[PDB]
Amino acid sequence: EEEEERRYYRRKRLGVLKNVLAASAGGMLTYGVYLGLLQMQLILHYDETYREVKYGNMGLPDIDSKMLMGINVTPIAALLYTPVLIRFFGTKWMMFLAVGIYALFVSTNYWERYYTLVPSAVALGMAIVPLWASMGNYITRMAQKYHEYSHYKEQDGQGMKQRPPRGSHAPYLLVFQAIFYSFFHLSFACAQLPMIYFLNHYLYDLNHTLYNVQSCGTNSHGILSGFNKTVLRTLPRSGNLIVVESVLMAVAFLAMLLVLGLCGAAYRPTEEIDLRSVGWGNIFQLPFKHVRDYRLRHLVPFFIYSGFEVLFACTGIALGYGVCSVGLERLAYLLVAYSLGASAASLLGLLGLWLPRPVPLVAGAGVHLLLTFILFFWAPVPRVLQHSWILYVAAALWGVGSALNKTGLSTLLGILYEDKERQDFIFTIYHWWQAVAIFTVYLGSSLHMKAKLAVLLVTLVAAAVSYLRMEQKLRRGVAPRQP
Amino acid sequence: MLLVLGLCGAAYRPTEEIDLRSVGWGNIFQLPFKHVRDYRLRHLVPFFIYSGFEVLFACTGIALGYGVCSVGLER
Amino acid sequence: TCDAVWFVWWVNHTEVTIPYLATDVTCVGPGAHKGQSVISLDLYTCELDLTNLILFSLSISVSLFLMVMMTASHLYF
Ligand SMILES: *[C@@H]1O[C@H](CO)[C@@H](O[C@@H]2O[C@H](CO)[C@@H](O)[C@H](O)[C@H]2NC(C)=O)[C@H](O)[C@H]1NC(C)=O
Ligand SMILES: *[C@@H]1O[C@H](CO)[C@@H](O)[C@H](O)[C@H]1NC(C)=O
Repeated sequence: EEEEERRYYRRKRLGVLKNVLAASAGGMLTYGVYLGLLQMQLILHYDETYREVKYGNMGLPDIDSKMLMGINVTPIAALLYTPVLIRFFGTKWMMFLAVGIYALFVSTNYWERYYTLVPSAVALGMAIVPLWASMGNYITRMAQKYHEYSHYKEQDGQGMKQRPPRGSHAPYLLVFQAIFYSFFHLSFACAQLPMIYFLNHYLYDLNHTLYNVQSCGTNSHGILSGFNKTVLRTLPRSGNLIVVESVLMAVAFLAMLLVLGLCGAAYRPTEEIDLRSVGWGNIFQLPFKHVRDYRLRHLVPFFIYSGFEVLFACTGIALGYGVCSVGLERLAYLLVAYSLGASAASLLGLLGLWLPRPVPLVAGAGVHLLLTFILFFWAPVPRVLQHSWILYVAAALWGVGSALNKTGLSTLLGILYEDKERQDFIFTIYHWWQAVAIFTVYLGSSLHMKAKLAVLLVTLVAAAVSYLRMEQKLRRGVAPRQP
Repeated sequence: MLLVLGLCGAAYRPTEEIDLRSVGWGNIFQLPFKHVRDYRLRHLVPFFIYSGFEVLFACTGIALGYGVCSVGLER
Repeated sequence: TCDAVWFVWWVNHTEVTIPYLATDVTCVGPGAHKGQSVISLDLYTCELDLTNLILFSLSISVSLFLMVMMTASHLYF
């Protein structure tokens, strides 16, 4: 009897595929609801009318600043407690804890007070890094399990009992990472649905809210230097706000429940008791001992640039250039165009599989670089509605570059390290450095310009990637050993 | 600065220098990070934090917090 | 402002002779609500009977309960 094992392995492969799909869907849904709520709060809490009639003597800007601080600073302390937490709960349970903390943060925006928003922001900043760490580790582990299942089904006795792939799981990991990043980028588009369906119809034209903007673009001198005091024409009824927040809470609840139920268990407690053979007095120092690795000293600038570029695409293009010609009427449209461009770039990078590994990466390092040039010389006049497709195509190309960069980084990190602990540590370091870059951009706000720093960082990243490639081809043969 | 430079001489003994160079540069950067596993540090670190807190509270908290009430910047 | 929301309601449904109710008694603020007449005012800004706190409390309780239940299920296998 051989058809029984065939059907068993096919069902296991289908289960792995649907688990990856459900994990990606839940991650993108919670990221989208979080981004939408954050954008709605940032737009609604920047006006004298709403702040003075709903709260007044409550310190709303102070609350917003404290929330931003607790979100952008706490990841630093989150690094110190993420390895033991991700290895104590598990690879999937960490995602559930993270989406639960995200739902808690979404719920804490109902009453909107200090003692309920500060701890929620602290928890969100504490869980933002372990969320991405567990997500990447789970994606890589499920891709490796898919590959070894397929290779054990097609090769029974030819496949070794230990270490099957030998670096042959790239076509099976890239296909999963492509759809994962496509969903993660469509999350940015889904985040703009509440603003379009409820917030885009309550703000007046740009003739009054974009009046004190004498110069923008290259002469930014800050995130938002010139801007009107109010932005809402009419005040939204509490019924609409409460119903849209209830819809957001319900969709976050659905995302969390689909993450919890449609994932099952892919941990194998044998791996748990094998990991417990290492101890707790060494796991706290393992990521600090992996600093002596040679590839990290050149991949860290790559991660810092990834964080810088994602935070510049989230704010620098929408609030720096897309706000000049058009006001807040077409900001969500610019974001959805960026999201569609990134989703197309996901499949574009998926198509580039026959070529070797470091082909699109440096290619990306050029394309958006060209955009940087366009972001350095060209400066759009704010008080004219002459050209609108230039911002659209710029956002599309920047999203393409960002998505291909992200998928190439993830594929490189998945193919460079294959051990479970190795992948966990690499993803933890990557996400810690991404959070550090986010915090640096947060501190780098209200500055003159951030394009020169961007081009310097991307040049250093291209140089470091070329150096790492040319030294890996010459067979350096260096790797740390900390079992 | 001149009395520190001149009235000190030299108490290094280059033999100790060449003995310290036998350790290397790729390990001295991690030695203080490896001494975290020491048992006495995990209990002496709060002592140091309190020392810093109390010296900065004596520099500012008593002069600019209590000594400024009754008398101004005269005393 | 909404600080005395029922005041904004009191001018809407009450039969008391108040002349010049739509052109003379105006609003000094705040911001976009300057020059507004008191009779043409309707402010749903302030939350009504405290159901927002009930909903928030229920949501955080459901979230923490699901978290605790799933952690206990993972601990108990
Ligand atoms: C924000 O926009 C409002 C208009 O929407 C500006 O108010 C105008 O101010 C000028 C300057 O004196 C007056 O001549 C206009 O009559 C005002 N318009 C009104 C009252 O509708 C306001 O100055 C802007 N503020 C900032 C900081 O840009
Ligand atoms: C309102 O904005 C439009 C945008 O094209 C402009 O054409 C029009 O002149 C503006 N109206 C003013 C400034 O009164």
